[PDB]
Amino acid sequence: MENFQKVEKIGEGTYGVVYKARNKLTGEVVALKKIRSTAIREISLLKELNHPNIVKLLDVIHTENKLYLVFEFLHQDLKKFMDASALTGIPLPLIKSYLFQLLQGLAFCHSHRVLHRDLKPQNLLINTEGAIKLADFGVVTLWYRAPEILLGCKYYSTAVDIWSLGCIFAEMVTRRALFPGDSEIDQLFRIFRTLGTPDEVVWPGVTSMPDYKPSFPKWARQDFSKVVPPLDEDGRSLLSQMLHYDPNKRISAKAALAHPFFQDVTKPVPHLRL
Ligand SMILES: O=C(NC1CCNCC1)c1n[nH]cc1NC(=O)c1c(F)cccc1F
Repeated sequence: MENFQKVEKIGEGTYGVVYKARNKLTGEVVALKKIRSTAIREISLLKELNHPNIVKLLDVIHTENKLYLVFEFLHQDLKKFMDASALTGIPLPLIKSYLFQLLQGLAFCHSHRVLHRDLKPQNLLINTEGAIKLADFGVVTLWYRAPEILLGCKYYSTAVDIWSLGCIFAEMVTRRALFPGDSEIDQLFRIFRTLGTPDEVVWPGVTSMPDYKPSFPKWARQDFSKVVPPLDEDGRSLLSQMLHYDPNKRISAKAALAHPFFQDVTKPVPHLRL
């Protein structure tokens, strides 16, 4: 650890604190995450999970009851970029590029049986080159939580990452969070109010979930044309498939990459003021 000079705190978190730091020897600038035997083994599995859309884990330093994760440094995250593009909105071809890249990242993880589990704009990092990458592989924000997690499914699938990414896609488009819940039930009920209270028709097995209550109010569903205007039909079609209640019907990352929405995908560069 002494092998690094701290430059500035870049953020806190549930797990640990994140610093911008400099390798005292190499000069390399990195993000250094400080963590307050099976965790060590799953961490070391992460070191092999290399992809251009996954923040590169450079090193894992286990010392004196402290754990340091050394990551490649990126200058900006999607949360701040959204905030900064608020007045004008992220241009659609850039939204589409970011979505496509994240779908590639997810198709990679998922094929290796790795789930992210906690996707959110704050953990999506961006560079000047137009690249976007997944970070922080798993108050706590519930806004991107899939409904099967909220309903108490213990053994949820890669589908939960697709739900979170749908939520982020919608938010880039509208410049407002899709389901800004401030408690588990508020999060659940905000989802129901927009997508309709789920039942056995749309999600077989739903009424048998651990936290499902027959007393849930019964809201009718709303049309996507109301949800994410002025996203085109291809985009609204893809979003509706990323937000299917049933995790088994929800589109996979790999099938999403084939959706017609991406027929004209390109890689624009964002304008970033560092
Ligand atoms: O936070 C990072 N960069 C910020 C720099 C300041 N401008 C904003 C971007 C970062 N660069 N490389 C990895 C990073 N962060 C993480 O891996 C990370 C995270 F994104 C969220 C939680 C924990 C964590 F370790």
